[PDB]
Amino acid sequence: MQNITQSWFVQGMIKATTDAWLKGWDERNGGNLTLRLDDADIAPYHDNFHQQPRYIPLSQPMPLLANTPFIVTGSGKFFRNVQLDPAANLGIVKVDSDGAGYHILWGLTNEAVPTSELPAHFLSHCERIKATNGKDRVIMHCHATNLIALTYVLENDTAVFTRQLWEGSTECLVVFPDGVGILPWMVPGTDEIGQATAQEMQKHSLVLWPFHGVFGSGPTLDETFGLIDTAEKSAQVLVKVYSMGGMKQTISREELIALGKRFGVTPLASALAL
Amino acid sequence: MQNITQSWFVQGMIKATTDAWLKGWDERNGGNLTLRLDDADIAPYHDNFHQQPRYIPLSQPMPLLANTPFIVTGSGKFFRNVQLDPAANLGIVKVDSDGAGYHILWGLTNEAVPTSELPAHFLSHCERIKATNGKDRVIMHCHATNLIALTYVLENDTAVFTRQLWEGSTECLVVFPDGVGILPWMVPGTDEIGQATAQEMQKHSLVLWPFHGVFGSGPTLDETFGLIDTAEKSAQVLVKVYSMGGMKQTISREELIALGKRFGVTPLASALAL
Amino acid sequence: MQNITQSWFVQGMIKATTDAWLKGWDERNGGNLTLRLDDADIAPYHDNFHQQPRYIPLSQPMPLLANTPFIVTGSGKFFRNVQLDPAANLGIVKVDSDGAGYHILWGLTNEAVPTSELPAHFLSHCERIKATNGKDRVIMHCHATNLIALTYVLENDTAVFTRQLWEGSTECLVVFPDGVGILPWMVPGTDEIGQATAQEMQKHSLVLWPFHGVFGSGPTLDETFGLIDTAEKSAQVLVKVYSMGGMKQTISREELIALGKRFGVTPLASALAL
Amino acid sequence: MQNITQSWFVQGMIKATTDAWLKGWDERNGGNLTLRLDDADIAPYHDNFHQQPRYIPLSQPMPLLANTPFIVTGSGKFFRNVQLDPAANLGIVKVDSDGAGYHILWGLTNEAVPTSELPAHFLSHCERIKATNGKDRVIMHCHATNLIALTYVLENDTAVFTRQLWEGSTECLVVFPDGVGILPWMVPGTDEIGQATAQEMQKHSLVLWPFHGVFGSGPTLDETFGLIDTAEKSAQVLVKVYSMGGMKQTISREELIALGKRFGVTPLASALAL
Amino acid sequence: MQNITQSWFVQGMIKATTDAWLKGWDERNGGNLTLRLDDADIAPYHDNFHQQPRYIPLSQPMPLLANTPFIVTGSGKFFRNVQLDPAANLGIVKVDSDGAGYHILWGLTNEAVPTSELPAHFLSHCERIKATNGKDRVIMHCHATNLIALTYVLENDTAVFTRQLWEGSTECLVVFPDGVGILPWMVPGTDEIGQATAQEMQKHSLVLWPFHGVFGSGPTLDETFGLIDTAEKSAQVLVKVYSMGGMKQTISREELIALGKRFGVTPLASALAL
Amino acid sequence: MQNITQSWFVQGMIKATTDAWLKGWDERNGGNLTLRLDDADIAPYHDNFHQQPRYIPLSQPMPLLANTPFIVTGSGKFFRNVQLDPAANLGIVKVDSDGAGYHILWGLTNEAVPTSELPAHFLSHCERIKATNGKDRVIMHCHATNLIALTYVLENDTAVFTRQLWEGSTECLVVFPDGVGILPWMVPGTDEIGQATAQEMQKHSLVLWPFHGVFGSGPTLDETFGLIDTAEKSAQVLVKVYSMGGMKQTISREELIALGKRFGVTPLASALAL
Amino acid sequence: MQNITQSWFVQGMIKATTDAWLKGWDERNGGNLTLRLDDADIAPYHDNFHQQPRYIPLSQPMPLLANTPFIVTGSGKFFRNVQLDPAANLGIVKVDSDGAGYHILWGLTNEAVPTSELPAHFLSHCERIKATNGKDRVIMHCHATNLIALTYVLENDTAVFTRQLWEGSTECLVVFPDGVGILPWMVPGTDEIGQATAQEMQKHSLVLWPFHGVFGSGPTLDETFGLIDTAEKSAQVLVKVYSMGGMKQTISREELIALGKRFGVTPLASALAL
Ligand SMILES: [Zn+2]
Ligand SMILES: [Zn+2]
Ligand SMILES: [Zn+2]
Ligand SMILES: [Zn+2]
Ligand SMILES: [Zn+2]
Ligand SMILES: [Zn+2]
Ligand SMILES: [Zn+2]
Repeated sequence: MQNITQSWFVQGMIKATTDAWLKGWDERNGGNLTLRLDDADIAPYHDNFHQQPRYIPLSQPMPLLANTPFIVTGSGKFFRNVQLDPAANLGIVKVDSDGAGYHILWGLTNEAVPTSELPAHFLSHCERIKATNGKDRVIMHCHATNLIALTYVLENDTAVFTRQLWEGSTECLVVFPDGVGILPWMVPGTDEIGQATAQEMQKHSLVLWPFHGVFGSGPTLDETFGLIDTAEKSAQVLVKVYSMGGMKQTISREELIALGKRFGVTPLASALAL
Repeated sequence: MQNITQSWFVQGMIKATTDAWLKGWDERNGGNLTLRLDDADIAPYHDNFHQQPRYIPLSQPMPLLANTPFIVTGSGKFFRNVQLDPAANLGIVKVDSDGAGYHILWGLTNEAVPTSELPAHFLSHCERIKATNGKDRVIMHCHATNLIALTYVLENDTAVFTRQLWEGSTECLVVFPDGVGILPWMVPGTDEIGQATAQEMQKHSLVLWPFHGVFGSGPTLDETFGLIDTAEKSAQVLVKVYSMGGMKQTISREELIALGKRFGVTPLASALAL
Repeated sequence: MQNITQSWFVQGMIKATTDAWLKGWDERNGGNLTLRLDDADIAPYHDNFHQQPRYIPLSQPMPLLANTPFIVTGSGKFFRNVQLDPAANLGIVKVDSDGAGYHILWGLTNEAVPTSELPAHFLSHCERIKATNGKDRVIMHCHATNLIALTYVLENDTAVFTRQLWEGSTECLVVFPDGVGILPWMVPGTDEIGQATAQEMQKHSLVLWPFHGVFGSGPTLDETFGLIDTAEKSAQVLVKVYSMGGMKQTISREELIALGKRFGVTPLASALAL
Repeated sequence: MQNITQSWFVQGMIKATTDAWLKGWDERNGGNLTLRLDDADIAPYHDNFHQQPRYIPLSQPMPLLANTPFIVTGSGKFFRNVQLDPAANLGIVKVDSDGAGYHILWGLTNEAVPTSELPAHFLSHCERIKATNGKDRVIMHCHATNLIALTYVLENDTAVFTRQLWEGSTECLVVFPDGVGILPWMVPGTDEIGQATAQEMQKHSLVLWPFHGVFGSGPTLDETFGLIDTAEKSAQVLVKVYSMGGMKQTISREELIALGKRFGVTPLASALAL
Repeated sequence: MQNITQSWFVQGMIKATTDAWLKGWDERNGGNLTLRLDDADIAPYHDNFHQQPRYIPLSQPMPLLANTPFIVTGSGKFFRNVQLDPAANLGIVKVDSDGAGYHILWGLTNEAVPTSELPAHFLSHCERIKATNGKDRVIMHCHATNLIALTYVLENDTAVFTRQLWEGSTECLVVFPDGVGILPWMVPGTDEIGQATAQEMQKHSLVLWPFHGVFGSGPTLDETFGLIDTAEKSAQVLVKVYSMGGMKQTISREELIALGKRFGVTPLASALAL
Repeated sequence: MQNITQSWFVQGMIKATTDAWLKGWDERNGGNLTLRLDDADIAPYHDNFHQQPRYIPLSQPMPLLANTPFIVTGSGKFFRNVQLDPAANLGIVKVDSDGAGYHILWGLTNEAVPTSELPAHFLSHCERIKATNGKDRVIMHCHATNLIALTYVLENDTAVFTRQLWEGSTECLVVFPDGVGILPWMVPGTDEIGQATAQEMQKHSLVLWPFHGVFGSGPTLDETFGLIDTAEKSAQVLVKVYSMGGMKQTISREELIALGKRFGVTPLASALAL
Repeated sequence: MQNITQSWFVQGMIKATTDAWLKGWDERNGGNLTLRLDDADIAPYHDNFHQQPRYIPLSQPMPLLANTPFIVTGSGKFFRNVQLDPAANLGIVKVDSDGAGYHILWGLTNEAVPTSELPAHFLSHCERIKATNGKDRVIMHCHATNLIALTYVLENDTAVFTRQLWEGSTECLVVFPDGVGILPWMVPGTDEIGQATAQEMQKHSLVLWPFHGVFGSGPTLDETFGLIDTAEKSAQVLVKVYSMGGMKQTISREELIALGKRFGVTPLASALAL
């Protein structure tokens, strides 16, 4: 049989983490990625299942995710190395029948464990499932450079940050009409930041962690990567503009509204009101 | 027979979209590319023609383009993926005998359609054919980073933008002596922005869409990519200069005139007058 | 999504047909391969399913195969080209709910059809399913050189051919204890040769077609390829031995029996009696 | 850290099994290879050591091999697949402190076990260590085609087989002056054939198994592969000669003696006496 | 035998220098890298040892490093070329029994010598061994762009530089809790700058050379590269922020303290006091 | 025979032009490169010499270059494409016996001609030969981004530009102690700019063309590329520092002097006096 | 500089030895190849010359070869490994000014020495130079399978062997009109067999060593390989024909004569007379 490393989901994880590494968004072990799978995706690959799946309890019960398999990045692992040794840096985990924990079916060799931002990932998957009737399947986190830089210079407010990002590239309204939610800075890797993130995920597909990075949700690896890339392109434009002295003209409220109408999208009200 | 994916035109499309992706000009589905072909180019490749070519009406009749085949990028498709799966992201279309619509001869698999900027593309091909006696064959659109940034900070005026870009790199006058036309911001993906672009294309080979990106036209994929790259290199230089406090010296009107004379080119008058 | 061409089953078909081409067993369009799949194998790959699956009736109803998907080689297609263009040379077909025909879900581009030995394949799958309680999943046919040559020189009889092949390599008894069935020469590509082959498949995993080639059955692509390779290695040895004047010593009946006992296998009685 | 698959010994195992596969010596799971290592060779690679090394008792105690690590091919595994998935087909085992068994430190995934010819391998390593003062480190077994064919046609006697192989290529006396030992046919995969092989290994570096294949020993993977290749090239020549009616002239006893003298080698007496 | 160029340590040196080249941190011969090895790492590779190891005296005796082998970059060699010709750009050196000098066992072909920053490297290895009980094995130096830029604009003081870098990316405190030491500018390539660097290395794992670059220490190539990458990512953020007019909000003292507590790290006191 | 495209000089031209393309220094046809060869370099490659070498007169006689072969980039050719089709983008030219013109021995297919900056190249080769006693062999021109940006913001004066570049990276004094000469802006592609450049080349190895790019000279492709890369790295640092408000501390005159003394280099006096 | 391993002559040696390995002509260390070079071929590559060239005396003085460089295969080295590690298996040697010995300028690492058939090689180069006015530059030896087999079955006589090889493929007369000389069997690796071979080389370009192999001479690596390949193809045909009972029809004397006339070649008289 073909090895699981050649599967669509390991190859896709390799693509997204390598692309994110080339972008300069994932120095060291910065970032983490988790993709929800089906039983069908992994069925062909039993030859690669560890004989004695390691069992690890979840920070807190998550019954909506019972029996759900996922492919995740490991704690302390480098995006840069996922293409070099997938099994060492990725893992396939399956949540048990009552949502209390998960088994490591494959990967995470040498006693590696899932990303320390697992709470944030699983709590958000769980909310994005409710918000999109199961259409979303990916949670991606990275240290998007210009988005981080802007958190030191713009008001850390959902409405003002959303409007600025919308202005920084025409497509932004269309790509993220629900805008981007901003949390206050929090200690990372906890249930609290996980919870706050999951909470923001009910209303937005993008969430910013000041002085830290971004979190995105989407139906596929490409759209989630694309979603973050759009927001970061916009941020990149803004960083150049602010470095040139600021906007002397920009996309206006009237134009944002025309844009939402032509693309059949309803823009986040707080950000449009500005 | 060799598969149409190995053809000169699919390979060329792969090169230009991949190069544009590496430049950071085409996040997500940003940008779109269309290349006019001949019957001879696709003659060898009938084995790859779909049995039942899907027929799609053109936004508006375009008789000057009757019976003309093109290779195009798909709507919502990522430049980053063209190299991975050409058929899923590109398509060969042929305009019918009376310019009313086109048939999808190849690609655009899974019910994909041509770029939503098709109007802008076809309308501009149509004008560039008239302006150049058929020499131009490509229309490329991308989210050129520095060019976008400059639309928030320079006067969105054809003459002032052209002069600034000419000053930002000696070769610019030579590469785009007709300068670059700027439109007002418009809702993208419409016949209106298409028309306005095509209109600008009668006088310029480069057209800017504020807060959005650029459009270029040329005889080949390489020259069109080159044309945009030149303009964006200039913009990149300008962004660094404005970030350093502004031009303390620059290419002068006298110099731009000497330059036009040595290269047998007649510089756009409004821009030279400044 | 990853393209179906990167799937385990297309990659496996590529491996087996390329390996068989390198062996010199598949000149021109010689040979054909068919692999039974599950719904799970193809579930991830709907993006690659033709919109209007072509429907083709089965030579004769086969209700035991209802709703079963398979990946097959095309009629007139070259094993050598499967690695170059999988979609042109392979196809994924699914038998309809009542076994009357099948839909072409993917591949077989340019109006190609499944192998003209489809009857032989499907009738044999059907018998091997009954004989092995669904463990067998592959039917492979190739023009194994030395096996063909021996059909002009040895008695075309199941018992004598089985015993000779068993003698030509120690492992043979262990690999094919049920021996190899020989048909009389028949016109290929018919229901009759299909039927005769399927009939032989109830008692053997290997069937020879004099002056033509071999047919093998097994749980996986590798074991079926390996099964044929073993039989052909043996044949290769025999062709050298007969070219040297014949066996001056060989594996005896007593030794074949000891061999069957150590490997817990019960050798075909007719061949052991010789 | 670099993955153990990139190590010198896994790469070497890949090379030798792949080369042997291309030679047509290893159909299916035919052949098996074992290479003795040092602690230093595997020291860098602890990250790849299974957490809970599976323990498997040796057929019989082998104290001379205590604490010795080896890389081996797996039982039922194909030489053809070693390059595709090293861990699935190879394994690193270490003999325990009192030679009673071994631990599987790496590989042999999916519950695979070492080759079923392990007895023959370990017993022979053990004798070749005594015969060469530890210089030999490899034991290779393969289904060398012409060598097999010749066992059906030449007298299965050490002296006559050795002399014929020495005559079949000038270098043979030089490469294997101790000649090649022939056993009677035996049931494979037992302690008995293991013992008999190991016994022959005290006097020869090559041992033939009639109707089966060859076993070779040497200091390195290359020399052992080379040793077998030499013997098989000779056999190939002999097969062509016997197919042409037999030797009409050949290397004479006098010549073989001159040859042994020029290369400072003392030819096996029984074979030279013929 | 496999060539030493395919070893774990040459491959790792290739990866780190190539990655640093792609980052734009090592123009020309900028940067130098040295990795401490064991006897076991190089034992397998004697076939590649020069016959007459060149002997070169150390700037000053270093008995703590006696008999220790290392792989180092050469003086005037380009990181960009390490992947193209490892032996021309790298070397394996072994310090003699009394720390007075070293032998060049491999590489540094065409009379090349170790990096001219060898003092700084060896003195620092020597101090990092004491400070970490031998856990550190790498010293890496590169011209990290943003880190260099910041030395012209921030107070060249350990405490203020450390606090600014900690603020520029949440993970920084966790990755380098001991902070980064800054030296006064010094003439490079001397014992004095080496000494000063080694001295800073007793308290920090990162050391900055104003108007020059950075030096890092760690247990492996990946962590040391990761360590520098983290510091440089933070600097990159700061350069964008200072280019936008400065921090309007940032990570506060209280937050840095909460962060150190959740990750069980004790932050450098001088930098936390600011 | 091996094709000239695999020669050291074509491969080296491919490397330098590809590297410069990845740096973003050579949009479109920006830049040009010329490398002096010997008769020995091209002797093995006569099979690839055009039968009827095209003859082209030199702008002005250059007897010091008589009978000297060179490999050059073509006029209007893209650095990006050199790796894709060397013969279409490069050419081997040999100056005739009296320096009046040259023959195109290889490449420049489809009627291409050497770079339109040929005057500047040949005139500079000619001066660098005199200034270095034939050690220099390369002249490289590129649109180095930050170096261009700085020409709009710093005083276009040899002394002040040299001192600023020296301050922007410690190594700069050591790499280019003769500093960088700046010309006034001139119409490119003429004998006049060629002459002025050649003139500046008597005293410097780096020459800047305001609002245009840089020209470098060196003994090999790697050192010339490295020389420009150093200068451009320094400019990149300066652009970040000026974007942050300017130098608050920098390398002082005293330190530059200590630096020149330790490296046995005599710094350009006008720049040190500032 | 590009490493000598990428040179035309190392690449050509890799090609020929790899091709010969794939042909099955060079088991173990069977065969050896030597190619005459010029000073110009190696001039670019001094960076790769060993500092202390090993000096080795020639078996006997050869003043006609004074100051001549050659690339040779090493003693005991495998053709299979030349592609994997050229320096370990090949060497560049230069004969000293008075033909007494040679220096090893490059390769033959780990104390390897030139092929033990060096006498045969150099003596033959020396004669082929005289016989062809320096046009021949290569001497190749290999264990061509069918040519070896035929030496046990055909009369070992120049005339009869030549005529049989001429009959076995129409082109043979044209490719080797001077026929192939056969020596009596001799102990290999001596001056005597070298001398005898060199002697045969005055009249033929192909020489056979019974029960051993062939030696060929030619102007280039490709023609020498081609020359042997032709002879071996013919032998391969003969071995099949003799295995089928012998020639029932063949190329007649009259036809050989017509053939020599149409190709302006004068066939060896002894072989035509048969
Ligand atoms: Zn993070
Ligand atoms: Zn757009
Ligand atoms: Zn058939
Ligand atoms: Zn066996
Ligand atoms: Zn440095
Ligand atoms: Zn230029
Ligand atoms: Zn030989």
